Formats: sequence, structure tokens, C-alpha cells
Amino acid sequence: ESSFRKTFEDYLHNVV
Amino acid sequence: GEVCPGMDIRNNLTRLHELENCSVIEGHLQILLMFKTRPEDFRDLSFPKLIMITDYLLLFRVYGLESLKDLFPNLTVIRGSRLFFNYALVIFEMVHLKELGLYNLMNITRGSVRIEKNNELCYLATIDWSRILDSVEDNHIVLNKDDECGDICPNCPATVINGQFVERCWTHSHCQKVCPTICKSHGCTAEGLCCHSECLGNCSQPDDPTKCVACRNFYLDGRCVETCPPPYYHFQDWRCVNFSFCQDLHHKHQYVIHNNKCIPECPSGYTMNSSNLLCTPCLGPCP
Ligand SMILES: *[C@@H]1O[C@H](CO[C@@H]2O[C@@H](C)[C@@H](O)[C@@H](O)[C@@H]2O)[C@@H](O)[C@H](O)[C@H]1NC(C)=O
Ligand SMILES: *[C@@H]1O[C@H](CO)[C@@H](O)[C@H](O)[C@H]1NC(C)=O
Ligand SMILES: *[C@@H]1O[C@H](CO)[C@@H](O)[C@H](O)[C@H]1NC(C)=O
Ligand SMILES: *[C@@H]1O[C@H](CO)[C@@H](O)[C@H](O)[C@H]1NC(C)=O
Repeated sequence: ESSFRKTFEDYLHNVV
Repeated sequence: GEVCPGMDIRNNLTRLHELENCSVIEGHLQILLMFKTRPEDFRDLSFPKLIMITDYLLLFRVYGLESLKDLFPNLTVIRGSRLFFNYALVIFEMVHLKELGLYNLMNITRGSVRIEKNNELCYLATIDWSRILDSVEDNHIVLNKDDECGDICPNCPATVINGQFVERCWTHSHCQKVCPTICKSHGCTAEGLCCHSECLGNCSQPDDPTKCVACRNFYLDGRCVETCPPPYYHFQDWRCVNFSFCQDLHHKHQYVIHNNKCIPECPSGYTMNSSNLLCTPCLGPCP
């Protein structure tokens, strides 16, 4: 859903 | 080959070669955020021993990967024991992926498919997912090149589903395998002869539970069985293990025995009797 979309967005607030 | 544990591969492909000897991934497989890769890094990268994943397969932002036909040529089953939300297969923001190419994938035992926002992705309309998933109702396959692609098939077992023609192919050179209805989910040989009812997806010989590519129920000593017999325990909802295996895990979660299963922890209302790893219920409050 938007929840799936939102999971990814939020993951891209990680450090590499 | 080996049974390898669930993996989470990020940034570099270095750790991806840890899968080179796996037949089964007991857990999930996530490959993500590979911004340094190019097609040349995947031209000579293959995991032909991989037959099955017990949980889910997830691919996200993997640069240079154009097809999965060389990466996972023999992947036959994704069991979906644990899922990513409700999905057993996730292909998301795969920049360069032109086709799935999972030409040996016969069954997704639990969960749905989410293939979203793959700008170069084709060979999606050509796949009959009804042969792979019982329910395609929860599939979410949107925003791909294929929403106009010009998918071109080898010869394939084309069909009409509802009023829709579906050619049944994975790539320009690979058809989707189809078995007679009598074979159900068990698979068949090239000649159309059913695999044993304990098999799942494919077998090397018909009607023989020691010749299955994967099992419908449980696996033990090179054989597909309906349930684990004594003295074995059900493990990860696909294999039979002995007490000593469950004990070795505990001494390396600290695994416990409960209802003929070797599991990560005791359920609510139970405590773990220490001398024999056995979950016992609590008479009155749990200590
Ligand atoms: C208990 O299990 C241990 C682990 O190996 C398992 O059993 C063998 C026979 C294979 O089927 C293998 O794939 C399994 O992972 C063994 O080291 C041990 O010998 C087994 N003992 C008994 C009594 O079964
Ligand atoms: C895979 O198998 C080869 C050959 O048996 C061995 O040299 C290698 O170390 C193994 N690697 C892994 C990660 O299992
Ligand atoms: C996938 O396999 C499961 C268990 O073997 C079965 O219940 C299901 O029908 C299979 N799906 C398809 C479409 O073959
Ligand atoms: C099924 O298994 C047989 C024997 O292991 C193999 O020849 C074949 O390529 C597999 N896949 C299909 C699509 O039948």
C-alpha cells in the first residue's frame, strides 16, 4: 500500500 | 548443497558469494541498494544450486542487473513462511531490470507478488501467475515498462484466462513450464508424467519421493515426507531435524521443543523445562 511505499522511504534514512 | 540462513545483502556484492553453495535459503533473501554494480558484475554471477527460499525474495535498487535468469536459474519454490507485509516476492525500483526470467519458478506457497516501479521491466504480461499462486487477487504489479513493451516469446503453452490471452513465457528464449491438471502442484517430467504427491514443482523421475526437486510438506534424508516421524522434529515448516540439532542451536534464539517442533522460543503460557528443551505449560502464573 502507501504503507509499503512509506517503509522504503523511511529505510532511505539509514547510513551508507 | 548447503542450507544457508536468511541474508540481507546491501551496498556491495562481496557478501553475495556467501550463497554459492546453497540449495535452500532457510529464511529470506534481500538484495538492496547496490549503487556500485554494473551489468559486467552480473555477466558471470550465478547461483544454480538455489532451489528454494523458505520466506521471501526482495530486490530493491540493484544497479546493472538486467535479468534474474542467470542469477537464480533453478529457483523453483518460495514458501512464504514469513512474508514482507503480505508478499513472498518483491521487485521494487529495479532501475535496469528488463525481465524477471525466473523460468524455473513453479510455486509460491504463501503470500503474493509486488513488482512495482521498474522502468525497464518487461515480460510481465506473459506470465500466468495462476500456475504459481493460488490467489493473484493481492498481486500488485504496477508502474513497469510493461504497463506497451513488445514482449516476444519463443512454442509456449499459451492460454486464454478470462478473455485474456497469456502466452506463458519468461524471456525471448524461455517458456513457462506447465503440467497436466492431474499433477496439481506436484510437477511433472518433460514427458508430462506426474511427480509424486509429496513433491512440489518438479522432479527428476515420476512418482518417486526421493527424486523431487522440492517437497510439498517435509524433507528428511533425501526424501519428501508428509510429517516428521519420531524421533524427528518439525523445523522451519519444511524439514525434519533430530533432538541433537535443536540442542546444538540452543547452545549456539535459544531453541525449544514444543508440539514436535523445534522453535525459537516458548509460546505465552509456557516455560522452558531446562534439562530437555521442552516447553511446559504454566499452572498458574509463569515464572
Ligand atoms: C542428528 O543430526 C545431526 C545433523 O545432521 C542431520 O542429520 C543427518 C543424518 C543429515 O540428514 C543432515 O542433513 C542433517 O542436518 C547429525 O550430525 C547427527 O549424526 C544426527 N544423529 C542422529 C542420531 O540422527
Ligand atoms: C563453497 O564450496 C567450495 C567448494 O566445496 C568451497 O571452496 C567454498 O569455501 C564454499 N563456500 C561457501 C561460502 O560455502
Ligand atoms: C503451491 O503449492 C501449494 C502447496 O503445494 C498448493 O496448495 C498450491 O495450490 C500451489 N499453487 C499452485 C498454483 O500450484
Ligand atoms: C525439472 O527438473 C529436471 C530434472 O532435474 C530438469 O531437467 C528440468 O530442467 C527442471 N525444470 C523444468 C522446467 O522442467
